[PDB]
Amino acid sequence: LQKSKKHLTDNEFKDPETGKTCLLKAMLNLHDGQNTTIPLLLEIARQTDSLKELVNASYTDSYYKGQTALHIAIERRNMALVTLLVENGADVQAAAHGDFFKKTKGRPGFYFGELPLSLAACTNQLGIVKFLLQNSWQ
Amino acid sequence: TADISARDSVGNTVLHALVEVADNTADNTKFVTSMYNEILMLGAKLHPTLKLEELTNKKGMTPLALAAGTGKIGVLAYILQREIQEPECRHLSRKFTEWAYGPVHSSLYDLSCIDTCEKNSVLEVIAYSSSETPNRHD
Repeated sequence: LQKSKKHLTDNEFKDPETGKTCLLKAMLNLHDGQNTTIPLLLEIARQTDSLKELVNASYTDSYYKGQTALHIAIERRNMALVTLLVENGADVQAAAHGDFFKKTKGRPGFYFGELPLSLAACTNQLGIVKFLLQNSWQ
Repeated sequence: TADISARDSVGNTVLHALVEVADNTADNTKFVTSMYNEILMLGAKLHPTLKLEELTNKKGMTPLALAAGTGKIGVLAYILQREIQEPECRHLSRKFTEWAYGPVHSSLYDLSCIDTCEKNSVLEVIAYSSSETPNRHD
């Protein structure tokens, strides 16, 4: 890809009608606190520009809408991972109001508050919520 | 070697025999429910391509429907809530997990022969039970 322009190239490669970029999918299919691609894809994104579109890439459908990579970071317990995302220009004011994050017993979604600060709070992640408020620039 | 398919004069395999021996006590339920796992592990470890619970006896009753009919509730609780967590013994898991976000998780129980098998479904064998089947109402 570094031989190519990468701009539309990877924006077309993400899964149709779901907005699943390489970083989001890397965190759902990780294991025991690592995938070995999540640093790597961010290494690709700091040499090849447009990292800010990658970390802040959220789903497109109205059923997973707004769930950035950071929501998956908090939830899956890897407190060291979420350090890298906020460092690497990831959004923390991301609003995930799809339909899995509303109040409906059809498709029984889990409502956490539509802010990653509230996901950690509702998840028994107190060391992480403390980190969300003393984290670097953002 | 011992043939794990323990067909006898009455037709009861080892799993059948382990249903017929139960008593719905705590010491016995704690025991027999465990033993199925290792017999099932070993049946999947030493003789694959033969799931052992579909086998029947002379009267034509699976160990599932033999526990449904003979009043074995803790035995039946195991075989229905069976959740084996290890590869190459996992197809025999009866209670799967289709997802788990935070505390929420969608258990994915199988309706193999609870309803609509060619004979002796668990609901039939409980509902269409005679009168003195112990624990019938529980």
